[PDB]
Amino acid sequence: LDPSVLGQGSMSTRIDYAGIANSSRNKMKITFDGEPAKLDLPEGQLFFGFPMVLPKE
Amino acid sequence: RYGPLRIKELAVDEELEKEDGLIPRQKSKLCKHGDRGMCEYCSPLPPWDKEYHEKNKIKHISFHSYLKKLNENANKKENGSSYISPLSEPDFRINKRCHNGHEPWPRGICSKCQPSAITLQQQEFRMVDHVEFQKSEIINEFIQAWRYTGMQRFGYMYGSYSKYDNTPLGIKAVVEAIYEPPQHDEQDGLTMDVEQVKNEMLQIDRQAQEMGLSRIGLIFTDLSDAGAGDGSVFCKRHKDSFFLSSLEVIMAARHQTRHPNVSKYSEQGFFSSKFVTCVISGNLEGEIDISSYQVSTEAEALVTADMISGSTFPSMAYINDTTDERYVPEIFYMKSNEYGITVKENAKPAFPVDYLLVTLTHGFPNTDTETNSKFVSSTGFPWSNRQAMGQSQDYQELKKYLFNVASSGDFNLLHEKISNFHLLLYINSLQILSPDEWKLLIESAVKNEWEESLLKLVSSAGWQTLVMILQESG
Amino acid sequence: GKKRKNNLRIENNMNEVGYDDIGGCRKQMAQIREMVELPLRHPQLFKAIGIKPPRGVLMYGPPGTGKTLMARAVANETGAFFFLINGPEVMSKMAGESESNLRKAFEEAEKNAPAIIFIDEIDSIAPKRDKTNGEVERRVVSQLLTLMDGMKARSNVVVIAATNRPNSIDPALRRFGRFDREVDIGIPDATGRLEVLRIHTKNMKLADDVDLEALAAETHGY
Ligand SMILES: Nc1ncnc2c1ncn2[C@@H]1O[C@H](COP(=O)(O)OP(=O)(O)OP(=O)(O)O)[C@@H](O)[C@H]1O
Ligand SMILES: [Zn+2]
Ligand SMILES: [Zn+2]
Repeated sequence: LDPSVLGQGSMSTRIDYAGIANSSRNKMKITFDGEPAKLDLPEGQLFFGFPMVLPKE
Repeated sequence: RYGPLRIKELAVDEELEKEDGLIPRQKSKLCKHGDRGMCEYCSPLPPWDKEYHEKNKIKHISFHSYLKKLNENANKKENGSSYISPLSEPDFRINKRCHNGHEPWPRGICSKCQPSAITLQQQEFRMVDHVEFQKSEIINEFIQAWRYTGMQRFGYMYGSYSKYDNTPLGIKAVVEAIYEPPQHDEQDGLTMDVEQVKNEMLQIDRQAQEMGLSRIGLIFTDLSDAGAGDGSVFCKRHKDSFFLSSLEVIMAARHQTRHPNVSKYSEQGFFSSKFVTCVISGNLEGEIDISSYQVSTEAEALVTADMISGSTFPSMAYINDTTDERYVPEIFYMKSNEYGITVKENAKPAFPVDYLLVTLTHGFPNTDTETNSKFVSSTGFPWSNRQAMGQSQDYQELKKYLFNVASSGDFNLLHEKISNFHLLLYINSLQILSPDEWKLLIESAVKNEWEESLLKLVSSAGWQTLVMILQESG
Repeated sequence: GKKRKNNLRIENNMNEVGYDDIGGCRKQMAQIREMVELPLRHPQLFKAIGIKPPRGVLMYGPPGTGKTLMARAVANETGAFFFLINGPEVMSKMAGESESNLRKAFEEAEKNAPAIIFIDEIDSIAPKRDKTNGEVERRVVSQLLTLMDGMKARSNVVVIAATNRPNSIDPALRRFGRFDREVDIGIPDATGRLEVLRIHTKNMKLADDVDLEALAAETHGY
């Protein structure tokens, strides 16, 4: 029902955000439960592919 | 007695420095004294009074007032010092040349040249207090880019600074036009070659300065329309989640470091660039509201020595290691708990970026027609490098836009067609007009007195050749 | 007319206290007037002779003797700007704000010269070293010392302080360029007590059988 770009779109299949998250886990569902892992992107790139959390409501 | 150094700073800074900013108070009912005199409740309120700000719902103290507070606290007159400079930007890089009896850092180090532990803490002042867009079209076109293409966008905003009376000794950046560099926007993000961007922006800045503008910030869109029938966007950024992700905070810090704010009260001569960053994401109700931010002076001094990187968690920024070049001490971020006690927590793995931000307030000029804008434009001739869409500047577009007015007269109509920022840049790039012709063109298009200059231009040989070739071209 | 003026006196909190509301302290009153009014009212005398008028004027005595009354009367009579500082009031504020109030007092008094800064109950903000417990009392004492020392040479500003005993104040406050001149107030004699009784028992609806002289004679140590 939601657009696929909400977690997996362009620049998420290029930069394996899912891969980074799961490899940090074992150190596919993505959640902010756990710990962060370094995600270093080159100067001049902005990433907006983080999973949406919506307002508290 | 030595004092502030001799260095030229913006007119706004000077005129702010001239003022005192004191807030007078009337006789309180708790005063015990006659008409002449004043005890503690009637004395003028300093411009930096925290109670006044928190009572008026102001979250920061208008940097010039912070400088006033520092000057009042320190630097006694006529004795007690030789004018210790009050402002000094943080610097965390290790002292590569200590030689206190030991070789440089890689193979020896003492307690004197060892960076001390860094304590992050929310900044209490903001350089620029307001950001004002002269017209709605400036951002309407910027968002029309996304509406038509579906990808994100990114562009620098040109303008100038001025006073802001709604806050004690406050500054507002007024933005006149937006320039979009060549960038490859994408569904979830955007990319842009740094070298091309800076090489183009050098000449763009030269031309803008010739026109009187300046580069004062960057703006990007973060929009993802919801599935509802109407035009609405998800509220991705809000209180509990991130406002600015780590990557954009880092980029903003770099931009601020590259645009230093020349100041007369610091040893280096600069302090905390007046560079703002705006983002278009959408408010809690599902609109296209816009928000403006600015990274603190310690984040600005943290990114320079690397020491930070983006993290897979949007709200938290990672920390690098103690390699053989960059030496990172222990970083603590200070917070106050619900019981009104400050608590220091070590954050080596990752810490929230909310301690590296200060929030500004945007707005638009009141509906009252002041017409202090430099351009009646932003709706017409296509903008900068939007070759992805059908917006491709070329001679045909000129022949269709700026030829009927030049073939009839109506000097007012010609003036309102000639006052387009991007049109001026394009005709400059055409290089048909000689430098003096272009100087008189810009002063005809931007100055409130343009009749004589417009007549001289239209009568000029260069303009005549330009219009003749434009007519001949099809 | 009078008091820098029914409207001429021939609300207003603790105001209208003049020289006619003080009785039995004419020697101390003369000393205070000489120390305060002359430097402010007629600065040309000291420039002509070529001296610097005194800045600090300490004043002490037993409680109830009228130190605050005398200071307020002088301030109101001189017709010159003045700035009340109350020791307990300054010391009842969060850390780092007592010094702010002291600095504001001195700077604002300097702005509107001529001025009189009346530091009432100075023994509570600059107490004796042994009882300066903590780093807040020491900090406020140091701030007061800084302001007192660095004031100026040309500014027409006078500082008046009231306390109970000479030994209740930090010794560092009684040096050159500080509270150097000091005045002592003692219990009044019979004539002084008679004058005080006359002052207070004026609005009262006294009966004809009153012997205020007898009360003055009977009240010793009052
Ligand atoms: N000649 C006088 N000497 C003393 N007190 C007088 C005199 N005439 C009137 N009074 C009254 O006596 C009381 C004196 O109290 P006051 O606060 O002046 O004394 P204080 O203990 O020196 O002051 P403070 O504690 O505020 O420094 C007041 O009611 C004042 O009105
Ligand atoms: Zn008052
Ligand atoms: Zn060393």
